[PDB]
Amino acid sequence: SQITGNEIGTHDGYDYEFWKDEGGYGSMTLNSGGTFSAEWTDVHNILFRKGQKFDTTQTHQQLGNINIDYGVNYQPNGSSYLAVYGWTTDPLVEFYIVDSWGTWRPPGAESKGTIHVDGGTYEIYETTRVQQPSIEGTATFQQYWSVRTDKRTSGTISVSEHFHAWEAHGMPMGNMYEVALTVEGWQSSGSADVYRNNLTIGGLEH
Repeated sequence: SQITGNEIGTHDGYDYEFWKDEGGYGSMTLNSGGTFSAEWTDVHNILFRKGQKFDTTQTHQQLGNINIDYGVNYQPNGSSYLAVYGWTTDPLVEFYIVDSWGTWRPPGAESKGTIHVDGGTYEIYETTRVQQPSIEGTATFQQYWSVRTDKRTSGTISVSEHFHAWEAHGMPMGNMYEVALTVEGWQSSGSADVYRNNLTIGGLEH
């Protein structure tokens, strides 16, 4: 139990964040590179993540091919997501590429289509967030989703391929603000040991 309250910073080359709203408790331990362990108990909403933040001057095409090689001993007890999460600006977009989840597969919307990638099948969704918190304050923005049809807890997530498919399905993306492997908990308890999380751009460390 190293971090037990809202905190944002950098650790061993990765931008990390612990975030929760009121209720229950959570613990995050930062390990080498993109790795970390997380534990949560009776929370309303909690997010643990490690990844990379950007200056917001480049589209994902300008950055290059973004990949995350990961592995998580994922043990949620209730609702939870294992996903690559992040944001773009201009337009402001919050996004999730979900590989596993707890008791509920997100996001409750009508699928806009599929994406075959990294040996799996993902369904694409888009939802609107009205006057909700964001990296730019209270705002109304779109939330994009790629959600695997079956659960997976290791492998490579070809992030750029999801981004290209969202744009091809008419869901535009702004300049990149953040991309990070994330474990989210909702009205639940759980544990997740992210023992591998290697984020590369064009094959190189950011």
